[PDB]
Amino acid sequence: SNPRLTKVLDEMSKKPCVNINEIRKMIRNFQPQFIQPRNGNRPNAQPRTVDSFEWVVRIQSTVETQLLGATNTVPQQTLNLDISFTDDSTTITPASIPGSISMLDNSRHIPAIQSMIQNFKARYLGSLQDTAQLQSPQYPQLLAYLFGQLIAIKDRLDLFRPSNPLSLADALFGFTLAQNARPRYDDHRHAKACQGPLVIPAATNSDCGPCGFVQINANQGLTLPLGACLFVNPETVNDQSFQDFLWLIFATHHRMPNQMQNNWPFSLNIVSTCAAPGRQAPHAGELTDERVRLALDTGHRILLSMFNDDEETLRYYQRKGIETMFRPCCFYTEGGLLRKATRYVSMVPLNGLYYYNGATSYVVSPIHTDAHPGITAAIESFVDIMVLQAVFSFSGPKVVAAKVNASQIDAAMVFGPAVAEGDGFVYDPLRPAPPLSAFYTEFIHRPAEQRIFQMAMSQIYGSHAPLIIANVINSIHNCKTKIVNNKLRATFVRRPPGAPHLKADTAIINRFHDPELAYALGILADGIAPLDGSHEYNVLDELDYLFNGGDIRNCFGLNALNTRGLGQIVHIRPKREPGKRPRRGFYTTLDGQVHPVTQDAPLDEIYHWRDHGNLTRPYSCHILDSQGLEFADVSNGRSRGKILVVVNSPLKTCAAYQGPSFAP
Amino acid sequence: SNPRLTKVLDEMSKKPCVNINEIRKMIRNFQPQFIQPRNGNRPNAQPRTVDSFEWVVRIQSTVETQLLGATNTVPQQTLNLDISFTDDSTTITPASIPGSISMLDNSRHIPAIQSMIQNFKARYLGSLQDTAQLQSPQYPQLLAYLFGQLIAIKDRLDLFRPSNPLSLADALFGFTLAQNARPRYDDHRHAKACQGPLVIPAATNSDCGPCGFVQINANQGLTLPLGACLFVNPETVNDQSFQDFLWLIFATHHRMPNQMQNNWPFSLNIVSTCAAPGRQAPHAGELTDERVRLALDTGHRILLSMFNDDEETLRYYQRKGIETMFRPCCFYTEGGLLRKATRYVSMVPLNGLYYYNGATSYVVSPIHTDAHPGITAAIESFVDIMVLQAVFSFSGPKVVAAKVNASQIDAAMVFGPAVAEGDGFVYDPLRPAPPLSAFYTEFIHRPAEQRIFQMAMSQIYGSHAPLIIANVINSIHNCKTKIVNNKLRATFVRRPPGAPHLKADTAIINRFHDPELAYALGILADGIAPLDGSHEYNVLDELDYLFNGGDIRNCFGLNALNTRGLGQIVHIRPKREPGKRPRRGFYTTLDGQVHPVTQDAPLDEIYHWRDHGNLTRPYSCHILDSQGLEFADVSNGRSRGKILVVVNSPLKTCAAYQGPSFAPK
Amino acid sequence: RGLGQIVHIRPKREPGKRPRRGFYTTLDGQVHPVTQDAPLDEIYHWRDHGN
Repeated sequence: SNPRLTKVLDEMSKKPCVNINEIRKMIRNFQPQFIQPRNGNRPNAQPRTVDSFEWVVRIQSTVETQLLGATNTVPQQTLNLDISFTDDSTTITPASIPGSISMLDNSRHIPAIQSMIQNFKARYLGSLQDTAQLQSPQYPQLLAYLFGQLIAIKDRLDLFRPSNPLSLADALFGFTLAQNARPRYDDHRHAKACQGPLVIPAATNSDCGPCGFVQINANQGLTLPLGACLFVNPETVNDQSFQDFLWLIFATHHRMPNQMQNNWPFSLNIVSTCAAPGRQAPHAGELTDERVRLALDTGHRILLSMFNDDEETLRYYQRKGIETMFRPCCFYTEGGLLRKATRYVSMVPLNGLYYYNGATSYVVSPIHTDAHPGITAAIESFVDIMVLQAVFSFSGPKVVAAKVNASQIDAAMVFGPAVAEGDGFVYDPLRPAPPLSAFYTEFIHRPAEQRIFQMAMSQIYGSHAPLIIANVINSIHNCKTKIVNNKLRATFVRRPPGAPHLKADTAIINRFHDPELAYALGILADGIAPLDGSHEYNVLDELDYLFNGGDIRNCFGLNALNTRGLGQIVHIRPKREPGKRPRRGFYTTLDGQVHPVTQDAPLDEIYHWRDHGNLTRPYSCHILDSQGLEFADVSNGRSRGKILVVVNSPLKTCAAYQGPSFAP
Repeated sequence: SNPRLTKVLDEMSKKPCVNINEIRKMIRNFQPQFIQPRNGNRPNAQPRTVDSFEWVVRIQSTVETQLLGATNTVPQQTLNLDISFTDDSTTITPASIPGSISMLDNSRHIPAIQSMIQNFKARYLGSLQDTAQLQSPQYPQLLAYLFGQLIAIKDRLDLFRPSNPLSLADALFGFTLAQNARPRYDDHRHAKACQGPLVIPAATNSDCGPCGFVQINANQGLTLPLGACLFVNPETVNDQSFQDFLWLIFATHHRMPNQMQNNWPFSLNIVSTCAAPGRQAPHAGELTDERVRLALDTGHRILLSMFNDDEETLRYYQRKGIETMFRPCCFYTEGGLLRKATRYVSMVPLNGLYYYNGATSYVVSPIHTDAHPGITAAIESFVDIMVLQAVFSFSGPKVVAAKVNASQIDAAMVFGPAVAEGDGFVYDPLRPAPPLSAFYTEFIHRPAEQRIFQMAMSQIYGSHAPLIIANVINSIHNCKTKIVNNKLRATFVRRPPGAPHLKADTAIINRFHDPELAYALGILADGIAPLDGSHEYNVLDELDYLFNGGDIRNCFGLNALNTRGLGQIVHIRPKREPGKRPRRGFYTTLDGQVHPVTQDAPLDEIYHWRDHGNLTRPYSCHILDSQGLEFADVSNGRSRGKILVVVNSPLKTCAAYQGPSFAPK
Repeated sequence: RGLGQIVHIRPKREPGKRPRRGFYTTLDGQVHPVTQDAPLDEIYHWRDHGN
């Protein structure tokens, strides 16, 4: 029955959204150019240890406009797309909704191991089907997350050359570290890595490395352990690469903080027909780069085999393991609201039965072979948040304010027609800041946003979308972040103490980054026009639409002339239309400051705003409402000019501007 | 087939009653102007411990009448409301009726709990996958009641600022106490609170603050304990404020009377997936004001999540809990009993399965942060007691009198006009007094004082009406309070156990406080008409309306001149029947005497009633019967003038004089 | 003399389109607004010369 939603769904159906594969393909070979700290500049020589948690790899992107039929030269602006580079956070949470985490079927694994046991004349108890079903289900999720974390550590330590590196393994096993010193790759305030050299478990009778080992003997009882069992052919257990991979995972799991080493035990047990090779813990430098590369390759082979040869869920989990190191930064004052609310992945302890006799599918382009896995992982997350922003900002800007007299009056007290009546919330500042979860949970579950978010995600991903939708719904439904009134200043990574209060104390909780990036990527874009090419503005009507609550970002003429004209091109005067009592026209800004307009004056003397060229804050919600105003031009018919805009971003993809929208 | 009933229903439809949000909006945010003991004056400095159970914040409000034609000016009266603010009382009873208490639905606590118990649970107890055995009763009531009691403690300490203060936590726990001495607060004759310093329970293996703890891990076992289980993520259990909130709730639960403590055990116990954080047992000065406030906030969030995010019943139980220590104080010498029979909330021992992960909602102004919640709870109660008053009085005063050698079979004698046949009972005095539940129940079941109650409460509260209604009815059914021959003297909290005696040995059992407040607040009011503006009065007819079974309060034409010179205005003569027979006339007062009138004489020495000003007892039944009177006038005019009454009260609500009523036009 | 407890001012009770708030402008420029029901004595509070 809703017309607007039907129109949007029809348009989305007619113009399909860009498949994820293009976005993956267009980043596999991207060479970063800037590794400066977010705030300052790179010092002469790199430090010896990753300490300043402010570094960022900057994907520069430039936009400059021109006023056709004029001699004005607007300075070029800069779409600063920042990727956090040294900062640790957690993306694991044991809390799932029904579709959040699935159970990979053990259809092709049980028969093979059954036949193996029968062939080697091992006396087992009970048909393996029911014992598999009840004793040990099949959740290999964890072992991919650790792999992603390892790749992320490698990438981080690679980009930031710490002036005398050792190796992937020498900075990971903590050789020559004081009992209180932190690992080289992660040494700064509020890190998330256990400190000191990691300690190998004691050498027991039978060991295939850092995990237990059980061999199957002809005419001999066989009993499985309690964790996960990975049957392998004897040709592999004696391989160097396999054991090196196993050791690397073990090391990565004993470095994550102490308290998650007792909730997600890294339990595994290799089973085969060899003689227990025993653990051979590498001690001195003996894991050269080529050996580590082989280890990673064999490891990915085993992982892909465990996932029923899916390579899509595996890629998703491997990525979700990486954001723990690489995150996409915000581009607004009150940021860290969307990313902080969509990061968690529901998980279950690792257990079940596996079988690997030989690889079957040859993944051409795995994650770990990309030019820089961190960037590739971060960009996919950026896409997720972009779509989420698109769905959220479907019916307004969703403001939240801190008015002291909050109880005395209800909502819609201050926000005029601009903020859709129903999306403005307030809270008195006497109490602590509310929980963002409260607002977002109510936002997501409305039918209008649900029925569109589902379609968008399905178009982007496909058969594998439902996992992502369920997981994001869970995460947003489970977030502890508060809407703190402070500001971020957009020149840091973590909120600095003593920062000033927000603008008008009104946080806006849709924005995460400019929609021009979404347009370029070819993904769903919110109701903002794409500043792409030639435009034909008309300052009068354009300006009039602004004072009805519209976003200034949709007004090209004003932004172009913000300080080069508009003091000699347009005037503002009260409306004298009827014969009734004359009234002083007034307009209300965001903070409820009713502004009167008595004597007609040049526009620049009535309203002001900073000139960011043509990249202004999209949803700034400048003018809530205005009544009784007229706009007359005082230039001899040169207020309807044309402008040109060029956006040569380096992350443009095939579907340049073919993505859907709301206001084409 | 009841003209009065249909007329009143139509009227109430015409002018809807003000829903409670206006009352909350008005009262939420004013501080009391002055707090003093009910009888006397406050001392120079407050003592160490609240020990006199009379301190009461009061709310002045006056009436001034003004008119020309009288001899001298009329002195003003002081209609002030009081709040008990110190004395304790029980409010929790085990009885029940259909709607008295309801069980919430665990339709959004079972999915998550099952999905979190299926995975992290040793793979040798079998797969559960049934989602049908997790069906324990959901009764998360008592938690809110304890929360309310805690808020009440905080407020009572704040209002009556004692000389040497202590941290709310320190006062509540009471580390530096004596062997069996009372807590720093609530130390007086009527105080009922477990004395002595509070004792932390034990040093067991699995501790998580005051309550039990069970974990679900592979190398463990799982067995849900019997009480309530609050399944939370490992993130919050290791938090700080949450632990403090648990300690606070436990602390307030062990100060209830020992017997009531045994009845309703504190059976909460938490289950999670991480190592048990040992009990902290704060002492000396660990908890402080801001930390306590943070704990309160998180506790409120927890409780809201437990209530299926209802927040209207949550506020109800929280109010009812805070009502054990604040409550309106009656205003009539009768003894202030109408409240005592409406104060009970049914309850059952807490139980169920609860999961808590986030917020799911944000309430702009919860009760616990509104500048002295005690006052707002007390007034939220008063705004219901007044409605009950209005409904009972819908028929008549409903007196109960005492006569010697009354028939111990039936106690229903007709008293005359102004008292309908149903009401107006009688009882022998020398035997124990009646139970006062043998009248109210009979009152609120008739289909005239029922539908009115239904619609009025519906308009006041809306959807969450039934619960209140049902509950109050239950309170009436089992109330042990009894009628007594004594007075409150208007400067007491409880009857002084001496020998106060009734003026007429009778008791009017349907008046609690002056209806003027009811009119001002916009709630329903009956009978008595409002007095705020100019009025046309006809003594020659108003007085006639009086002697045929009225009450003076409606007759504001008389009180103005009661002793300002009504004497030489009107005469009463027996009767001037020009025919059958010249008989003489008489009137009967509330007592038995029937002193008669024979000749013309000034009115001032035939009735001669006490003059309060323009605020007389509304249901006093000054005259019951009178036959054969004329009320001649003795001055041309001078009995058809005007009068102006101004009443200004600080609690004027938003819609003050736009509420329903059915007082004579 | 007591106009306070005689009349209240409230923003508006429009039963339909939108609950917006109201304000008044004095001879100076300031446009201080009114949001809730409140006594008149503290919203305007003009100097009293008599009649």
